[PDB]
Amino acid sequence: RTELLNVCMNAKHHKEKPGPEDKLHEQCRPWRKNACCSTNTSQEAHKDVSYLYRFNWNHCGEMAPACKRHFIQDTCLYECSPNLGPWIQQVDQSWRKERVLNVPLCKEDCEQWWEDCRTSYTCKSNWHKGWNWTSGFNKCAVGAACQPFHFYFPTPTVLCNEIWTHSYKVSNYSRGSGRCIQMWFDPAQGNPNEEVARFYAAAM
Ligand SMILES: *[C@@H]1O[C@H](CO)[C@@H](O)[C@H](O)[C@H]1NC(C)=O
Ligand SMILES: *[C@@H]1O[C@H](CO)[C@@H](O)[C@H](O)[C@H]1NC(C)=O
Ligand SMILES: *[C@@H]1O[C@H](CO)[C@@H](O)[C@H](O)[C@H]1NC(C)=O
Ligand SMILES: [Ca+2]
Repeated sequence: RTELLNVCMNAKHHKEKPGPEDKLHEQCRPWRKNACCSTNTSQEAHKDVSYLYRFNWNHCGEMAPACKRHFIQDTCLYECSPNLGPWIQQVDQSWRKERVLNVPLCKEDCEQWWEDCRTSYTCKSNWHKGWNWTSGFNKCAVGAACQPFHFYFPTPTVLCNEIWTHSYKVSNYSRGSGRCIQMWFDPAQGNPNEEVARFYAAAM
């Protein structure tokens, strides 16, 4: 555990520095200029490990567009943020890229994600493991009943903390405090997570 600021973990589980965003992640607009989902300077083998065109958000029927928007933000933060270094667990190489633990997600990001997913459906509370991937995309395992989102995630805390097995630990702090990570931002007005990484690098 060395470099914590402006750093990435790639799909081969080596640390790397960020760079200009790649074409696959074009919709991840906040990270266009400085991203861990970056172009490569060498002829590294091309294999997309992104969830953007891989994960089946509609495993229990149509996910409401408002819910999907949060999942896009979530995916973009995980795949592109160069400000998660303080939470990277380097011994764990079992995720598609970095394993992060207890990232202090801003209160608003979590509560509104939970609200906006009220009318969507899912079949499990931990989305990292346990899917049936034989069709190429993930489907619910046999016996895993589709239910309203709040059946499996009864509070915002349960959603944000459990969905990716403690990747997030929702904060009591809110946006603008410099003490929590937000899932999206306007880049022309500045990346607020840079300050947040600095704060926790000094504490962790
Ligand atoms: C660049 O290399 C990385 C690391 O292997 C890989 O994940 C990515 O798919 C490559 N980029 C392209 C252009 O596919
Ligand atoms: C996975 O899905 C396929 C059908 O696409 C099915 O044959 C198989 O039994 C499923 N396995 C589980 C564990 O649900
Ligand atoms: C959250 O809890 C921490 C630790 O107890 C405390 O320092 C801080 O004042 C709290 N922040 C808010 C916004 O409640
Ligand atoms: Ca960021």
